[PDB]
Amino acid sequence: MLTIGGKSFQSRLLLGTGKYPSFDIQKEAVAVSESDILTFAFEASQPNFLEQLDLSKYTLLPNTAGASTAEEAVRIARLAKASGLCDMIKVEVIGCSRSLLPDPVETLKASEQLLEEGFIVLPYTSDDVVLARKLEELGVHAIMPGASPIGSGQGILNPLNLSFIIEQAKVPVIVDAGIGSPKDAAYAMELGADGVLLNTAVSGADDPVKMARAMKLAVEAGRLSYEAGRIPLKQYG
Amino acid sequence: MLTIGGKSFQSRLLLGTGKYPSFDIQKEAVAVSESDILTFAVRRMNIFEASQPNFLEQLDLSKYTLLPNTAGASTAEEAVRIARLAKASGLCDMIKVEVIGCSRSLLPDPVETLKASEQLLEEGFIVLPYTSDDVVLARKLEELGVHAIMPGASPIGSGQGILNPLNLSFIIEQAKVPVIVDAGIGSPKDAAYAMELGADGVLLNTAVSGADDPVKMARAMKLAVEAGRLSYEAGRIPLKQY
Amino acid sequence: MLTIGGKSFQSRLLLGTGKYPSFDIQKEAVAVSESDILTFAVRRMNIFEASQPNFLEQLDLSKYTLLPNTAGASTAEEAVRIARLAKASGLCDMIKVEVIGCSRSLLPDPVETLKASEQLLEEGFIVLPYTSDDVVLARKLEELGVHAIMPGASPIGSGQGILNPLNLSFIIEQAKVPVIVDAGIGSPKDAAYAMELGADGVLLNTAVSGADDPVKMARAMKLAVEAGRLSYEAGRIPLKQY
Amino acid sequence: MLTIGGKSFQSRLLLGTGKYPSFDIQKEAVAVSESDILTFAFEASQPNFLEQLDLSKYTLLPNTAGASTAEEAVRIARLAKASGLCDMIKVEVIGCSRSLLPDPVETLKASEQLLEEGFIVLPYTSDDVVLARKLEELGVHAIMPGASPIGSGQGILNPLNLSFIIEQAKVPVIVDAGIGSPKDAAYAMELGADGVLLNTAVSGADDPVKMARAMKLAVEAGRLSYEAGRIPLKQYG
Amino acid sequence: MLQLNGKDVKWKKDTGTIQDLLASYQLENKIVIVERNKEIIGKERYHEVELCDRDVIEIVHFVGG
Amino acid sequence: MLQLNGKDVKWKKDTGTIQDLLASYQLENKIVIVERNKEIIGKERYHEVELCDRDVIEIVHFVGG
Amino acid sequence: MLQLNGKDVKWKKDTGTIQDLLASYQLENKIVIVERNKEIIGKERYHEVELCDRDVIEIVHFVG
Amino acid sequence: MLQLNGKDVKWKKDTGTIQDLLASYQLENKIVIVERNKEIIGKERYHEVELCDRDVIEIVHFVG
Repeated sequence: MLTIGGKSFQSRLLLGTGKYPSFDIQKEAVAVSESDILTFAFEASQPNFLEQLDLSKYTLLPNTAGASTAEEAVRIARLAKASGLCDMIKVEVIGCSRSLLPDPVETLKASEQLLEEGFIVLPYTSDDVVLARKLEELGVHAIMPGASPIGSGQGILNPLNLSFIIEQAKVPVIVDAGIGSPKDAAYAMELGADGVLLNTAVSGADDPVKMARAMKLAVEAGRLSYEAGRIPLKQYG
Repeated sequence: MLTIGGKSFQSRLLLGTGKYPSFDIQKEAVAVSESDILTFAVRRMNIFEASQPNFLEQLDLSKYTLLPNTAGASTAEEAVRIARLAKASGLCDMIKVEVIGCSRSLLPDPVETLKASEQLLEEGFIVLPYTSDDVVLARKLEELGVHAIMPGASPIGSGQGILNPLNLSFIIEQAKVPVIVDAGIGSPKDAAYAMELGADGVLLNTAVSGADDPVKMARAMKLAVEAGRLSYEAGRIPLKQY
Repeated sequence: MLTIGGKSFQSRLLLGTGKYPSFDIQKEAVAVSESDILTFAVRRMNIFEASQPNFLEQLDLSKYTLLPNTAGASTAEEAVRIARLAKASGLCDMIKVEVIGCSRSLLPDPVETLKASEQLLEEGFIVLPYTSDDVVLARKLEELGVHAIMPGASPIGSGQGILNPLNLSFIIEQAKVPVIVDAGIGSPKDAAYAMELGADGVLLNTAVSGADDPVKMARAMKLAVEAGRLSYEAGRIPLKQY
Repeated sequence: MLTIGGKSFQSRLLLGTGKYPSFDIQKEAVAVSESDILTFAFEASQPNFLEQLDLSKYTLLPNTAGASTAEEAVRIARLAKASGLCDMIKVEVIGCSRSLLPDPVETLKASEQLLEEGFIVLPYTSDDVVLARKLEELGVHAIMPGASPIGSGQGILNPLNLSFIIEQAKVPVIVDAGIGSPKDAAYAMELGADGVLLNTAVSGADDPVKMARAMKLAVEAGRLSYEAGRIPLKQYG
Repeated sequence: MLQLNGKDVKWKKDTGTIQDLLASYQLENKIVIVERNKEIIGKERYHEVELCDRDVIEIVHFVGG
Repeated sequence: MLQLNGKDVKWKKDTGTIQDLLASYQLENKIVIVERNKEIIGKERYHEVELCDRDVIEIVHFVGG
Repeated sequence: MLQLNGKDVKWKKDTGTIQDLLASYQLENKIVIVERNKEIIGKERYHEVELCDRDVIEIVHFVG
Repeated sequence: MLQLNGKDVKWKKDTGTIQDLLASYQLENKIVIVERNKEIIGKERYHEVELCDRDVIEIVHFVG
């Protein structure tokens, strides 16, 4: 199975929790997903989804979502363990106002000092074939390259680069950032991905419930192709 | 609910039966696919040779609808003589009209497919042309009163996926009988994608046939189709530009 | 040396004349393109209106070969009546056979283009069909004894470049008269690419027409074509896989 | 014009000198290119091309080609200025035996310490939108992202990513690594590139002479499109 | 009384020739193709083919493609 | 003397029926379609259509596509 | 009298702990995280950590 | 007696400079770069820099 930091999960789908149209839908989409692993990030009373939720059956994936500095990030990480519900981090250094793409220096730097204080680290990175390696070359128990930019579902804008990532790494690889439909989810697994993390496609779907189920199938299908066989691209003279 | 010629099919996936490594895997891949509708070809029965198993003779006919095809006919007349034969079988009403025009590409001859289509219609067939994906041509076949339009994604057994979404989309968008995408499909990737452009269904052979673990793959395509169709009804996030 | 109907053209680029921002730029873009061969259309002369400039009436005819087309004909008969008219002009021998079949896509009707092609051949035209890129269909047009095959890259004025190399390549590879790629081309990118799959030449209109600096672009395509053709004869490094 | 470190060059084509079939051809391809700017990297007598060459009309672009460490690289750089013919560096940290792709940490680190001792630096990088910025954010007078891996002419495997690079940077951008034909050369310029550096396509052509001329046109054509206008991709419902 | 490019125009006088007609509409110095009752008319025959008055002309020309 | 799927086979006896024929070649328990002088023969008529001996059969069946 | 979330504010009856502080704000039962003097303060230490009245507490919630 | 390019080697007549060293190898006119004691040594200093006989010189050429 997919196994990260020595615990395993039968679903190679990781689903996010941001920006759904309603709790009634987020709640439903999450079940229909069959996910285990979900990422999280004075006023007036409202429900909070995490405290309407059994905490045995899932495996929480906090992120550092809102930091620019590996400083600002290190806090959201230690701020996490203060709750004492989590024991796994997603490293996310948004640096570009326009694209929301990982910052190679802070994402790397931050990954080092979280790894000292016994954290389970899986960073968000690019597709610099090497930048994968580098992060992993300092004890990282899962490398998380991004297929496209975040908010826009453009899928794997570059296989090859990520197809390399797969061949060279010894821990698990999970594509996140920018999947748009199953078509994209399933493409990841076929080049050898161990899993797909995705928010926007589901949340923004206008039937996140359905689209949840569809992604849930997609990852499987994809993983089964790779699982064995696959017709070669046929050439002609 | 995929519905061709007034009959409905709960599985949007149509699976072919050609060129599997053994019958014991073709039988098993077909089950796992959950298909209804499987396509067969018509060759001369091998009379003077020796007792050789036949897959449809195995086939539990109560679980499948047959979709005989024209593969082998190089002209329309040939194509018809095969549809006439398949129908005398008493076991099938639909016909997949297939006039391969190019021996290297295996891409259909448009004028022949048009010709055998309109004959077969006169003869009361549920006619589903295998076509190229020339947009105007799809429409033309449609205007014959064909029961499904069935454009290739890329060439047959040439596992290239959807090579021209833009055309397939013109085809989907103008259609008034269902568009089953057939021919090309290499990965679930592709099957899925076809569904996500609103193809009415997918017919596929080689990608399971030749996947060297065909059952594992058949499951895989079973799901890719479901996956696509679902994230088609769901409506999905656009592509942000910059 | 691009050679169509027994006459040769030193410029592999054919340029259209429709829809430029002003005559003073169309005249200048045409020069800069270094074209020989420019396509025109046939409409009714605007008799009862008022004295309005005409581009061919400007045109220094000593520098250009004309390639009238069929644009406007929705059926073959219409298409022919235009080729007959263009020829009575005394100024052109070639004919671009264009039967747009879809008002939204502007993709050609295959059965009409086939029909008007074989008529015009009987009537002694140098006939260059605008076709879709259905591979078998290209061959069919060719078997008529057409003088060039002219597949679209993507739809007209729909600046999408080569959407299906694979087909264009089947077309290039089987051809026995020259394949001018026309329709689609958005960037020099595209023009170049067509040449690099061994297209015999490129015809293009909108990408210069509507490039909002048309002259600058015309130069640009002039070069992209040269660039492609050259890195076609040169032979080029393959794509390493891994 | 294209202007790097305060000197300008009328050709936005930079051509490499590696792996031609013969000197007689390399010599000819280089002229036919119209390049200005060419990159360079006990036995028995043979000609050396650089010392059969006038050194006024060109602008030499040494690279650190053979280093794994920014250490090993720093030398090939200072080893350069010892010849006293050059005054411009290409930063190149090959790290992957399989792809030959830039090493984000050494390529960056090395770029800093070459920039102290008054070097003109233009590094080879990826297409990590940010990794461009980062390199440039420490005084780099031209950023050199790679369209594909090196030896294999796969062209711009990702616009968007590099199309971003263009929008965000203030110095010049030159695509190198992996161009295959004019088609690819010209695509670069259209998204706003200031130039293309390329070896393999020309050297390996089997008519490097012709292919030299073709690239020479391509870059121009490409640059002219962008120069003004360009038909939008037409949409349909 | 003619059918000129589909409009029904009154033609000035009793007799006439394809040339006379192009003249009156100022098309003598313009490339145009003329058809008369579905018959295409070569320029070298204008002066010569007679306007059997009350009948069918289409005047036509090249325009940008 | 028959033309069976293109080969010219000798047919054992004086008279016969499409059924007799399938029997002798062991095809009685197999889905096949039979045509006789370009005429397609429905299974419910075998026992009944007579082998006007010296004449043309094609035996045919479904096979994988 | 404590630094509180962007504002400057009063604290009634002097002696007190963090547990108390969330009592006056209506989120004793809810979800929260709280930081006294750029040092993070957690759920399990709620009775035990006393306000040295004048200091910096940053309270947060989980939002989309 | 000097370190020379992977090998250990003799140097005839004791007193000498770098200029001299390239004289015995046949590349006095060619293209070369040379490094004495992990310190780089250039063209313009050729007469002026004397061999302290026992030490490390790395000579290089420009190759494709």
